[PDB]
Amino acid sequence: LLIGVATSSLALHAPSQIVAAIKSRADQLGASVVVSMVERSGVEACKTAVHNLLAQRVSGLIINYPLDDQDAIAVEAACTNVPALFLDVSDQTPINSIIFSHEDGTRLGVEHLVALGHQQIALLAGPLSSVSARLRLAGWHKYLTRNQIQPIAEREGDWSAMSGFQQTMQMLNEGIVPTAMLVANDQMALGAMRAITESGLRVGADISVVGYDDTEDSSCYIPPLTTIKQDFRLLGQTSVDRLLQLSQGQAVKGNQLLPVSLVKRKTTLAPNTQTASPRALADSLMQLARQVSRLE
Amino acid sequence: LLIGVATSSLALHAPSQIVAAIKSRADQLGASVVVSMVERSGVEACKTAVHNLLAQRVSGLIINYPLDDQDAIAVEAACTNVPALFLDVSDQTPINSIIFSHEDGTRLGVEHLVALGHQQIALLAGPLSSVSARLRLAGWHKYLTRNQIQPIAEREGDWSAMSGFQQTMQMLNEGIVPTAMLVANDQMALGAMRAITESGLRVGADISVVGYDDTEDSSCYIPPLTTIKQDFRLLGQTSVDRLLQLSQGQAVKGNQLLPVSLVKRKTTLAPNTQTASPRALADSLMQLARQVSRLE
Amino acid sequence: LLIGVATSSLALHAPSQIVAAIKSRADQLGASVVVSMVERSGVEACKTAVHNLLAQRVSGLIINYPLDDQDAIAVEAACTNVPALFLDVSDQTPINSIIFSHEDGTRLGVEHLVALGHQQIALLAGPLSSVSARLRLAGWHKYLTRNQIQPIAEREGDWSAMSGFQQTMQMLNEGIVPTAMLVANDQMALGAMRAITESGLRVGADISVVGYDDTEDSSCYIPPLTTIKQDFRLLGQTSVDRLLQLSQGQAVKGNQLLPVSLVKRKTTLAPNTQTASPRALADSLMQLARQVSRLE
Amino acid sequence: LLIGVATSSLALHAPSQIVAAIKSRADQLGASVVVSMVERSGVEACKTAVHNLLAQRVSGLIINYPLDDQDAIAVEAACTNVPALFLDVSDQTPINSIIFSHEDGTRLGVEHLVALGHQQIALLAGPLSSVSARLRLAGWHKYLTRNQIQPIAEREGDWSAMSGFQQTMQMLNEGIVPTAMLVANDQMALGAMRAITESGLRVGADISVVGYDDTEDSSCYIPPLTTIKQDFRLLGQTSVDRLLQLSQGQAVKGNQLLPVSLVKRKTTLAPNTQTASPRALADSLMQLARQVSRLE
Repeated sequence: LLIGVATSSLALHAPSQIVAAIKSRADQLGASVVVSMVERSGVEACKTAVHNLLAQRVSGLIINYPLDDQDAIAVEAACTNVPALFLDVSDQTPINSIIFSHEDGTRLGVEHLVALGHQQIALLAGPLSSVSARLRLAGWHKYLTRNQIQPIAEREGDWSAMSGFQQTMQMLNEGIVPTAMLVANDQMALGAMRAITESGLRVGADISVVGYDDTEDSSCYIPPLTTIKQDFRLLGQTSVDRLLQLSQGQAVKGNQLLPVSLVKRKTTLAPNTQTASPRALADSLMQLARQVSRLE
Repeated sequence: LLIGVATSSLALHAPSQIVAAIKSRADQLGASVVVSMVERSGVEACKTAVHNLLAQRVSGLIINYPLDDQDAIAVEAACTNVPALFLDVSDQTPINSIIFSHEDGTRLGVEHLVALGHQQIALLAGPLSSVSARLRLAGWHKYLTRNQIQPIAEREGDWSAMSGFQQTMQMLNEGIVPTAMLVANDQMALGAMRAITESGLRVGADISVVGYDDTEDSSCYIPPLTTIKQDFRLLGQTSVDRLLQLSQGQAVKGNQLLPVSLVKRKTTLAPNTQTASPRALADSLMQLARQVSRLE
Repeated sequence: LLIGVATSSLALHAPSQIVAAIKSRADQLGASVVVSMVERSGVEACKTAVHNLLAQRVSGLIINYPLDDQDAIAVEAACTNVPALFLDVSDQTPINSIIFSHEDGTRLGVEHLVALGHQQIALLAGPLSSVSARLRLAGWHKYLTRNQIQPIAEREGDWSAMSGFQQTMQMLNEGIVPTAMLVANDQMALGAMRAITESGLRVGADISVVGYDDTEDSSCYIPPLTTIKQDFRLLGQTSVDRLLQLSQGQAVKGNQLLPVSLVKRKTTLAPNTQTASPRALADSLMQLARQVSRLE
Repeated sequence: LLIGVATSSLALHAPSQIVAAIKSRADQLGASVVVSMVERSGVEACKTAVHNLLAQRVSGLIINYPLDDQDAIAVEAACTNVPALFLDVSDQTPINSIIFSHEDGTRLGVEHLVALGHQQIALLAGPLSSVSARLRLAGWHKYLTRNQIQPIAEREGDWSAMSGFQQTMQMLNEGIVPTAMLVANDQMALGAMRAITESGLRVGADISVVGYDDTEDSSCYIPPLTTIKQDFRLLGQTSVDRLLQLSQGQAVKGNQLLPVSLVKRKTTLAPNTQTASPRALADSLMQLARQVSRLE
């Protein structure tokens, strides 16, 4: 029948790619997706959509929206019969979740830099208002502090490439210069790198970066991103499918975790490979001088 | 009070930003929004999404998906009375379509590079199976031949960054070196930029790149992107606004054309052949100075 | 005797200085001041401060707190029975208040920049949750639109020096380089100045700045800041006296505007930036180049 | 419940930041703060302030004011039945005190100037009526003389910037030119910086300056200041936290010494030409760049 989705209200790549995916599995099964957008931020925001969908004679809610444990439980209580699958909650909460692995995404990342030798790492998290955002953060710690490393810089962006740009800009001007950054999403990485680059730094060779999501543009960032990929095509499938087993089968309740993996691209290198430029920056000042004279 | 939206399934940036704008205005004017995603298969798929929208008892429709005139005429028909505003057809198409000036954006893109002094212009458009991606291509022509120049090479991506990277690497790896490329959208320009930088070509100073759209991430594209900005918020207000009025008859029929703008950033410079410029030489220095800060 | 003061518990200097002057004038009169502090919320945070206060059996109340018109009416009523004088509200309110003229402050700042020939002016607003900041920006405008000028920058800070830095820096990175900025307080002005300076620009010559408070430090900011002086001492004496007479039966009640002025210092100059930049730029780059390499 | 505070009615940066950090913690605990202000006077103004807080019927007392020998002891004596916790006396004080390490603070500052290679050190001490001002100067000396160094000159300011400025201008027009100055507070270090800059000297490269406190603004002073950070956020919490213990019943007595650090920023460097300075040079290339930029 009709599967309803509650999602962003902001055009973020990860939430969009998962919708595109849900809508994609629905086709191969002859099912109809009817999407509802959740008013910017909140609890009573998801509720209105869950009312809106249950209303549109749907048969299964895929809550593609961030809710802290109490809220999630407070929203599945709203979807009455219409079974629900929470795609963004904690894998500890009492609903039918289907979360991506944060113990591993964080471990795989925290682990890559370290084996490369990095000990001066910085953390760039998404709004801590977001559960997944938070969990991603706790993981960062758990593992850095379990590999004997306490982060030199810990910031909070809002998923945007520009808050990723801004945040690294401010961090490097506060004086903190990590050899590696652990970023909570792929767009703040576009930004952290625009930040890193326009400082004289070389992403990888000077300041490394590992994103999270491996969203579509990522392979094409102008130093392609080493990321923690979260297969949204597989997520969309796995979910449409478990959703149907809630109503049209036996709700084998609990939470399922999808795997995650490190996509080694071109933004991570061992620290202090170092080129800082001695008579070299002089060399350059000198080359622009003659151009500067050629000017006037 | 229920805008029904037929939107693409493709997870491209521009259309999701438009959806966020249409829904923001939903929230503001008291109305509701229900989305039905069109798989990329013409009106056949579009009109079915129209049926499902029309089945949830939507007040009116916003069909935001590329309809080929004659397809547009048909999607419309299947919106049985219910008012339909078209966000992606031809202004030259006899239906109710609000459309960004395909004539302005292509003039500004061309006019920008001619004034900088480029004569060797390469064109990279989206999939010719799109009126916007045909109306854009025709547009680069009117003004290239007008300002007396024919495109040295022209390719076709699919709106994604990978297609930009590849087409440009092909043109580039085929012997063709343009000084400025006029790219259809912003995601694809992300990739032009990468094919440019991986061939030892500095985007901007060697091969300038002009995008189109100005999708939220564009300003953090490392060399921030110069682009034809198309305001998607304005689409969110004019469409929702007009949809509600439309829905209540009021003879404001046919196409309405919207403003465009050149958001100039760091990807367009005077060609490989000038000097550098007081503009390009000031930037060169400040990154050198910034390195001199850390240097010693 | 006892005059209870309800104040901002965030340590911004301007309000510290008013509480200080109330302590100063209550001392002259043989009176005691008791400061209750307000959490960062709205009216219920100021209201409870009134109850914390009222309870101490105070005879008058001075609300040194940004109330949003209607909320001033609410606190005015919570702390009734006892005479209440509001110091950070709008002159439009049906309460006893003592505000500093915003029309002047905003004109004086907008006019000194104009007589000097500034055309590209930027605006640094305080958090618009503040009725004061909210009012400073309106005039920046009223006098700028009445002088043929439109701001080419409109940013908001939270009053700290660091938010002043981030916003001036963000704007210069966005590409906007105004000849003068009209800042809303001296702290953001310090940061704006620290921003302009680390960009290679000159406070005064390349970018003038006009703060707004004439806080104690302003005299010693690197380029001694030219500000709109708000005399918190005259404010502390008049507010105390007016409360002690309201304490009695002496009305003369409603809204009362204290004057304000423009303290010329060093940050203001004309945009007569000597455009000289002779072929001397090259030779001078040259020396800096040798200079750079000498220590490496 | 209620904690009364006897603070300085002079509006200084740090004392205002503690009173805030006291409010913050008092908040988290369900404690209600009432502030009384102390006009500078011996044990006198403080005894009457104590009385006002006793009249207000408070649970405990936090005395945040510069109390001398038997001043602290008399003010304690008048604090009948309410426990008094002092924030500004000495160690060698038989009262419940809690202040930052002056042995550590002055040691780190000094030995930071001695590791960079200076020997010509200046002192801009605070007003000698403050116990900590005189403790801070004791420490400048103790460690100055243990590193075989002896200050070339020393000054007394009154904690404001205008005084640092004058005390610093005075010594500079007296022939005494130090390679570094150790200053009692950042507000005082601000004017010393104005003083140095105006005498044609480059703060940091000519006269390194080390403040003490790290009040909010410092991170944004022109050359951002190197300071002995004193965390008022902990003084505020430990004070309120301990204050209630002493009256809860867990009699936790005597003085407690909170740790301190040095925040290295941009006002300290080594003194020299075979230094030629990296930030000095860098500030110059961006000034040059911002001069080439306007070459059109």
